[PDB]
Formats: sequence, structure tokens, C-alpha cells
Amino acid sequence: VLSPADKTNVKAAWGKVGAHAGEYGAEALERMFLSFPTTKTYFPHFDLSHGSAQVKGHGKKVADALTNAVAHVDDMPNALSALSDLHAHKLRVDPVNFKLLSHCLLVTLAAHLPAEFTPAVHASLDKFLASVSTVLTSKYR
Amino acid sequence: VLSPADKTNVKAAWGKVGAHAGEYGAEALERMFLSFPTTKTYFPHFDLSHGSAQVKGHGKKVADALTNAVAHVDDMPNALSALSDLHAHKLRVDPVNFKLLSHCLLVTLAAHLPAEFTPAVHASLDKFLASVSTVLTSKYR
Amino acid sequence: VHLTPEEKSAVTALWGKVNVDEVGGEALGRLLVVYPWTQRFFESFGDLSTPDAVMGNPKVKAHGKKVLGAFSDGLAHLDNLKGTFATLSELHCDKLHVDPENFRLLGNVLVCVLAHHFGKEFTPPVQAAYQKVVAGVANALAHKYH
Amino acid sequence: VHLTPEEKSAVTALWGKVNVDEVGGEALGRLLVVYPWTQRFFESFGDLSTPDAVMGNPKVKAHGKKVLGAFSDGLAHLDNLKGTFATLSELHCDKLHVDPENFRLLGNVLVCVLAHHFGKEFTPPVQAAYQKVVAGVANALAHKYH
Ligand code: HEM
Ligand code: HEM
Ligand code: HEM
Ligand code: HEM
Ligand SMILES: *Cc1ccc(OC)c(OCc2ccccn2)c1
Ligand SMILES: *Cc1ccc(OC)c(OCc2ccccn2)c1
Ligand SMILES: COc1ccc(C)cc1OCc1ccccn1
Ligand SMILES: COc1ccc(C)cc1OCc1ccccn1
Repeated sequence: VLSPADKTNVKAAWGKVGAHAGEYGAEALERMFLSFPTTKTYFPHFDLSHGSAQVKGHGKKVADALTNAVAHVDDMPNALSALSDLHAHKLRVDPVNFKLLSHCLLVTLAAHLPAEFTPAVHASLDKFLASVSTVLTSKYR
Repeated sequence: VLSPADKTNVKAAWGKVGAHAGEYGAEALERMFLSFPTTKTYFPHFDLSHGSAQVKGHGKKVADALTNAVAHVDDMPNALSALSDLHAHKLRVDPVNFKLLSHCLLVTLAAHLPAEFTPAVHASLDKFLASVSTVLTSKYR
Repeated sequence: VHLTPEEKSAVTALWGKVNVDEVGGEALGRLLVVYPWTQRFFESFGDLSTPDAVMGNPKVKAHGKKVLGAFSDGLAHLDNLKGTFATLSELHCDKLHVDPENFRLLGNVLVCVLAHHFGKEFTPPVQAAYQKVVAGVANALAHKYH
Repeated sequence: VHLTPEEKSAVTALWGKVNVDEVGGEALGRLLVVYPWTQRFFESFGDLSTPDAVMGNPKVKAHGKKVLGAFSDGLAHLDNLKGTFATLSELHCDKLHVDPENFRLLGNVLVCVLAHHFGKEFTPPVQAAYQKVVAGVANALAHKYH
């Protein structure tokens, strides 16, 4: 559960990420695949080499889903129902993997935002990602 | 996130507890205290002996809070805000302890409601307790 | 695991009453229904589309007997779980890549099944004994990282 | 504890640039801010009421230097983390009863902090190498729980 301040922090921080959201989602995926290679078993048909255009393209999709979540932070289940159907009902992603991707995204923001990745922002974003992970791992249809 | 069927499941099963609230709540705590002794450190001043009147008294507070959460299954952060204040802001209970008490509550329901405790209901109750735990370990005020 | 003589006796007494042809399948079926992402590991078992299909799935029930079998073995070698589950640990960690957090989940679902089957007989102290037992098994299976 | 000869070098080269007096206190402070329940174990440290109070708390800073020292220790004995962390495992498990999931959190928070200090220099391969080290340290600390 995010507080009113968490929500302001998430909107402000994602706002600062701005046009770089796609790049950051792509780097978060790359970091995850390298650091926790078992996550790659979920993407057997992807070209997963460093710099892969398919990963850059999928990172933009992930980033756009998060931008959408930030914009509907008050009712994420409704906003992400199609994605929950995909990850929880169809792919059955073990929740541990969401923790891994959430961590890699925070590592990516940290590497890119030395001036804006404050402890409060880090806290609010971590909860926001835990919140999205819960929706994507729950079957609520 | 709970599906409509989960809410149905949860209200039906918990409604069966009724006036057993206190007894079942006490039993869940006793099972937790005995099975995971590290949890007793949150009640250093309590009399935790078997049959303790302190535990029996506390167990009724806990079950009735669950009763109140079941009634407000679609609006938990607002309904449990006072409990969140207590567990997240004041007591700072480590989230792992909620998984332990939730497990002890499910063990208690299974031992007493064999007919009711079906795989589907077991699943819905587990998710519901997870929802409850998220609210009580989050600071959102 | 360090069980008390009293505990060890209570544990063995109750286990002797466990239907070895059904309890493991009930526990595994419940794992798949309660924590649905676990079905991904068993997609080759066929239809696991709904709770009833999972619980009624023949391969789930058959596999469950093997899982119950491993738990019995653990009960017989509580003194050395680490060595008893070495082969299974390698299987689940290297071949299967099951996150260890899932081992604890199955152990706790099994405890819920024992409570469901034995009712009041599965007393708090009897549960405490079983919790040490399943934590031991889970810990023994997660040693390939540990 | 893998660490290809090249990863070991990468990790070593990066650590030499780590600020010994501050990084440990930033990691602990961020743990206290990001996962607030962890504050329960540090009541004698003083004001932790706001992120500014936490990050500037002198005890957190002083204590974090010891935390960082233990990480340095692990890096200097990568092939024997279990022995290196035995004393600390007993302190955290048996005396403080810190749930082991929090060792993993601190380790990942430390990774975030390294990334925060080094920016682009904290490349995905450098990170992959550090994830092995922090997983190793957390596993080593949870050992008493084995
Ligand atoms: C913050 C968490 C995540 C978000 C927001 C998210 C978002 C997305 C989005 C936007 C899609 C594309 C849907 C489309 O094609 O329109 C997708 C697909 C997918 N995701 Fe995730 N995802 C998350 C975590 C993960 C994790 C942790 C895994 C597993 C390690 C995973 C596995 C997949 C797979 C396998 C696909 C389908 C890829 C394909 O074959 O095309 N996702 N995700
Ligand atoms: C489903 C989860 C839980 C529910 C619904 C719940 C509910 C409650 C309620 C209603 C109160 C009673 C306050 C009063 O007297 O009016 C309480 C107090 C308290 N709870 Fe929880 N609780 C939950 C989980 C936990 C857990 C996991 C722990 C710790 C292991 C915990 C530790 C405490 C303690 C320390 C108090 C204060 C006791 C005292 O000093 O009197 N609670 N809880
Ligand atoms: C903690 C208790 C566990 C025990 C005692 C146990 C025991 C076993 C046993 C006896 C086998 C058969 C080994 C063989 O045939 O050589 C097996 C196989 C398997 N286990 Fe487990 N297991 C455990 C947990 C889990 C969990 C939690 C998962 C997944 C979430 C899992 C997934 C698998 C898979 C997919 C197989 C292969 C099944 C097949 O397709 O034949 N196990 N397990
Ligand atoms: C995984 C990294 C961890 C390392 C390397 C580590 C390291 C240390 C070190 C070196 C000490 C000082 C021991 C001494 O001076 O005798 C210590 C103490 C302590 N640690 Fe940790 N620790 C870790 C994680 C944690 C976590 C996650 C918590 C709790 C959330 C924790 C809570 C404490 C407490 C409460 C003390 C004693 C503080 C006092 O003197 O009042 N530690 N730790
Ligand atoms: C708001 C919220 C959603 C989901 C959570 O866990 C799945 C949650 O837990 C509390 C928390 C998570 C991460 C950092 C700090 N607190 C909260
Ligand atoms: C609806 C919901 C709330 C909170 C969760 O985790 C904290 C959650 O995770 C998915 C899940 C939990 C328990 C059993 C099965 N799924 C879902
Ligand atoms: C799939 O679950 C999660 C995914 C991403 C994140 C950030 C948190 C999650 O769970 C919450 C959590 C996990 C570990 C410690 C504290 N809180
Ligand atoms: C504080 O967290 C929890 C409390 C009670 C319950 C039932 C689940 C929780 O977490 C969800 C979870 C935990 C382990 C595996 C899968 N899902």
C-alpha cells in the first residue's frame, strides 16, 4: 500500500526518468538476465545477447506498462488486468522473478540518477514495484 | 489481489467461524508461539503459557479484526488503517511473522473446518491473509 | 533436526496413520492450487486448468506418492537430512531450478493437509514437531546453494 | 561462489574505489528507510523518524562502517564465506533473531548503493559478479539457520 507521499514520489521520479524509461527497462532486463540466468528460461525465443534489438524493444513495452501503472497508481488491478492475465494466468511467473526484475530496475535507476535517486524515492519506488508485482502474480479475474 | 470468487470463498469460510472467533484466534497464536518461538519476542510481557487468559483475550481481538477485514474486503487500507498504524508504524513487525501467523490460522481452520477447507477455499484464504498482511506491514498514512 | 524424544514419538505415531497413497497427492495438488505459479513446473502432467482438474489429475496423485515417500525417508533419518536429500537437492536446484522459498511452501501445505485429515489430533505441540521436520527437509533440499 | 577469474578482478577493482567510511552507512540507512520494519532492531541508535534523520544518524554511520568491514572480509576470503561469517551468523541468528530474508535485502541495497556511486561504471557484468558475492554473504549469515 502506497501513501500519498509515495505516490508523489513515484510520479515525480518517473517524471524525471522521462523519455529514458524504455532504455532503462531494457537495461533492467539485461541486468536481470546476466545476474540471474535462470530468468532467461522464460524467454527461450528471444535474442538475449548484449544489445539485442529484441530486448531493447521488449524493455520499451515493460516501461510503457509501468508508465501506465504510475498514471493509474490508485487502481492498478484494473489498469493492469491484461498484464496480470498474461503473467499470472498464462505464463505463471514465479513471484521470485518479479523481485529480481524490480531489483534490477532499481539498480538501473540508481546507476542513471545520481542526483535524483534519494532514499525516499528509492523507498517509494521499491513499494510501487512490489505493488505491481503483486498484481501481475495474482489471478483476480 | 482477490478475485470475486476469492471474496465469496473467504466470506463463506470465515462466516463459519462465528462465535468460535476467540477460541480459534487463541489456538492460532498458541500454534505460532510453539511452532515458531522467535515470534514470542513481540509479546515479551505476555503470559504465553498454554491456556493463558491473556492469549485467549488477545486471540479474540485478532479474530474480530479478521472478521472486520472480511466485511471490508474491497476497502482494506481504510478499514485497517488503525491496525496498520499499530503493526507498521509502532510495532514494526517483520513481514515474515505475518506468513507464520497466517499459516497457523490456516492450520487452525483446517483442523476445525474439514468440510469447508477445500483446495479452492484454502487458496482464497491464503491470498486474503497475504492481502491483510500487506496492509498491516505498509506505512500508507 | 533436533526433535524431542516426546516429539519424535508423537510424530512417528501420527505418521503411521497417514494414507501413503493419498496424502502426498493432496499436498502436491494443494501446492499447485494455492500457489498457482508452481504449476509451471508440472506443465507436462497434463490438465491443471482448475482446482478440480489439479486435484483429480492422475499424474499429480502418482507423483505425490513419491514426494510423500521422500518425506518418510526424511522422518527415518532426521539425524542426517542433508545427506539423505543430496540427490534430490541437486535435482531441484540444478535440473529444476526451483526457488527454495517454494520448498517451505510445500512443507507448510503438507502441514495443512495433516491438520485437515487429523483434526484435533494434530495438536499445537504435534504441529511444532512437524514444523521442525519440514523446515529440515526444506533446508536439506536448498543446500545446493543453501 | 563462482567468480570467474575476470569477475574476481572486476569486483576487486571496484571495491578498491569504495569509500570505507560512508558506503556501509548509506546501505544500512537505505535499508532502514526502504524496509522500515528493520528499524525495530536499532532502537538504541536514536532518531530514525524521517529519511533525513536516518541517513544522518551518527550511530547508523558508525555501525555501517563495521558492516562494510565484514563485507570487505568476505571479498578477501571468497572461497570461505561460511567460515568468515560464522561469528556474525551466530550473532544475527541466535542472538538477534534477524529473519534471513533481510540479509538478502541489505545485500541488494548495498548493490543499489554501489550502482548509485559508480553510475555507468557499475556495468551489468560488474553487477552480476557482485550479486554472487552478496548472495554468498547472505547465505553465509543464514547458516546458523541450516
Ligand atoms: C514490473 C514487472 C513486469 C512488468 C511491468 C511486465 C510487463 C510486460 C509487458 C508490457 C509484456 C508485454 C505484453 C505484450 O506483448 O503486450 C510482458 C511480457 C512478458 N513478460 Fe513481463 N513484466 C514484468 C515482469 C516479468 C518477469 C519478472 C518475468 C519473468 C522473468 C516476465 C516474463 C514475461 C514474458 C515471458 C513475456 C512474454 C514475452 C514474449 O514472449 O513476447 N515478465 N511483460
Ligand atoms: C492477520 C494478521 C494480524 C491481525 C489481523 C492482527 C490484529 C491485531 C489486533 C486487532 C491487535 C489488538 C489490539 C488491541 O488490543 O485492541 C493486535 C495487537 C498486536 N499484534 Fe497483531 N495482528 C496480526 C498479526 C501480528 C503478527 C504477525 C504479530 C507478530 C508476530 C503481531 C504482533 C502484535 C502485538 C505485539 C500486538 C500488541 C500486543 C500488546 O502488547 O498488547 N500481530 N494485532
Ligand atoms: C520440499 C519438498 C520436496 C520434496 C520432498 C520433493 C520430492 C520430489 C521427489 C521424490 C521427486 C522425484 C525424484 C525422482 O523421480 O528422482 C521430485 C521431482 C520433482 N519435483 Fe519435488 N520435491 C519437493 C519440492 C518441490 C517443489 C516445491 C517444486 C516446485 C514448486 C518441485 C518440483 C519438482 C518437479 C517438477 C519434479 C519432477 C517431476 C516430473 O516431471 O517427473 N518439488 N520431487
Ligand atoms: C548481510 C549483511 C549483514 C552484515 C554483513 C552485518 C554485519 C554486522 C556487523 C559486522 C555487526 C557488528 C558486530 C559486532 O560489533 O559485534 C552487526 C551487528 C548488528 N546487525 Fe548486522 N549485519 C548484516 C545484516 C543485518 C540486518 C539485515 C540486520 C537487521 C535488520 C542486522 C542487525 C544488526 C544488529 C541489531 C546488530 C547489533 C547492533 C548493536 O550493536 O546494537 N544486521 N552486523
Ligand atoms: C503497498 C505494498 C504493496 C505490496 C507489498 O508487498 C508485496 C508491500 O509490502 C510492504 C513493503 C514492500 C516493499 C518495501 C517496503 N514495504 C506494500
Ligand atoms: C491479492 C494478494 C495480496 C497480497 C499478496 O502478497 C503479499 C498476493 O500475492 C499472491 C499470492 C499470495 C498468497 C497465495 C497465492 N498468491 C496477492
Ligand atoms: C513478487 O514480489 C515482489 C516483487 C518486487 C518487489 C520490489 C517486491 C516484491 O515483494 C515484496 C517484498 C519482497 C522482499 C522483501 C520485502 N518486500
Ligand atoms: C507478509 O507476507 C505474507 C503474509 C501472509 C501470507 C498468507 C502471505 C504473505 O506473503 C505472500 C507470499 C509469501 C510466500 C510465498 C508466496 N506469497
